[PDB]
Amino acid sequence: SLQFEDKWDFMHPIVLKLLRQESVTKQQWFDLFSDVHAVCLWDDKGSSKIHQALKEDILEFIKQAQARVLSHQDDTALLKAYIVEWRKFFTQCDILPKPFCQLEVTLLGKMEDSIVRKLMLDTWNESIFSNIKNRLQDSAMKLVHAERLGEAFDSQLVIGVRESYVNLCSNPEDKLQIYRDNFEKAYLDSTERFYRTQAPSYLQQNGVQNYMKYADAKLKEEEKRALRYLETRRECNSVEALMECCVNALVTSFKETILAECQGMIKRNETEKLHLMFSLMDKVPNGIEPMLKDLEEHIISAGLADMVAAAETITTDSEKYREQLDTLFNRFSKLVKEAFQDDPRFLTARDKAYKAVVNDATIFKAENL
Repeated sequence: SLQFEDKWDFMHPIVLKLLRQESVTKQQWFDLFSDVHAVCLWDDKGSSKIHQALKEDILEFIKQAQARVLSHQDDTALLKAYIVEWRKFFTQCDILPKPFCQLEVTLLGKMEDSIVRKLMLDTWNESIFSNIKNRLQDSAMKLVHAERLGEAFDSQLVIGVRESYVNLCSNPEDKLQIYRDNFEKAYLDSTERFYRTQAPSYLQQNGVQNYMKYADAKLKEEEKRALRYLETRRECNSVEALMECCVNALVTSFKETILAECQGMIKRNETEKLHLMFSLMDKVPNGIEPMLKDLEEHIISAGLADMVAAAETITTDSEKYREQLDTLFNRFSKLVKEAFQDDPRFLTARDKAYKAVVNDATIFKAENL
């Protein structure tokens, strides 16, 4: 007695437990593999009957899951109920198709290549996700906005929506299409809208120095948030696109306001502030160039000032001048080391400026009387 009618009543309860994430013994699990194989082998209608009854079991569970989720009128409660269901269901999408491996090999067309897994995700999408996706996305974005303003929440509420967009896409050629066009797009737009409002206001209330600390902190905050909420598994450029958006809203949008303080900072030997400027400005295309120009100009001006003060006594004590210049080079070489970490670009600018100091001092002509 190895026909579908003889075995299904023993198989059905295990399928139910696997869909509901209920306790299954190792005996029940391996016997299900054995029963699928026995029915597909011995019953001429075995493969057909197992596929249809399993399809009915999948469809019935999703109809029950739909009732629980769709019973919540409140968007917040709808999101909470969707995530509770999704977390369990999505996990089971990697489990339920496993005993049905023997069934799949008997079907035409045959984890991502699984007929059963595809059926699970397609039915979930058709009955649950597709009808409420825009509401789930809007609620996810509102939670990220609330988190930015200081309100903590269960991260799974946002993660679950992202996972749904990534996994419930119909395009074979572009599995990340609905994720990019909808979730990633809404995340990037809301991020851009948040900082376009916050950043100029913070800058005006707190000044450039405090703004730099704010931008650096926000960039670190957003990077951590994006690594948690956005798609990272599929090795896509999602976090890099989010960072590009943040760098543009926080640094690039106020690049000239920031750069205008470089000269004053070099003059006052504000190494920690200059180091913060270099870290922020190096994220922007050619953001370092005006800092290099400010450094070069300040070295040359300092050199010129020394020669102007030394020229009158040069024939009697030129050794004092060469010592003052040696002191000048030691002072600026230190600045390049502390503020700019001896970066090859800042070293190039430092050498060019030192060469210019020596050339200008050589050609310098004292005022004739």
